[PDB]
Amino acid sequence: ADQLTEEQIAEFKEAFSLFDKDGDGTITTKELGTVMRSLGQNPTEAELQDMINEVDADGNGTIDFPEFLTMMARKMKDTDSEEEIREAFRVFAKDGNGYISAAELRHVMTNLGEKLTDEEVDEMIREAAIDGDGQVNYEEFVQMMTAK
Amino acid sequence: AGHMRPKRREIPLKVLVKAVLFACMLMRK
Repeated sequence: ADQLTEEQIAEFKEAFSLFDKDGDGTITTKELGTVMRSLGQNPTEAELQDMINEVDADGNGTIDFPEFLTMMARKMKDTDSEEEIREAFRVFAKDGNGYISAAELRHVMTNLGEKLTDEEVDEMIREAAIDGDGQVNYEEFVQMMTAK
Repeated sequence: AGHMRPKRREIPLKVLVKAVLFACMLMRK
């Protein structure tokens, strides 16, 4: 009802606090704009009040948890899942290439400027330890998206 | 052919990027 299986809720849960500064249990525009900007879009002031307008949950410039994703959930309905995953990589990959690093986890959140500790990431870093090196390119980055 | 069999000990992230592959659909041109 509120919390599902770890990886099932893993995205919208964590992406629940992404926007929610106030968190009346909804998502506001001032948040949705602070979000988008980190993906490489035109930083507009109305973009957030506009983005919640068409995907209006409450229409007071607030979007709920089942609506914000309705577009990625749409990619679940539509078979456009093949051409998006490579551009969805570009989201973080501003280098147009992408290299193997488990440290990437810390660059995505700091791309927004999130604050984490050395031990927080020592676990989030070890939560991705591969072969014994600890780096991960587009292989695990896309698989992160392709896997449910 | 070659078996490896993965093991489960720690939980995955699937958000610190998924919450970025999710918003990459709002205005994908």
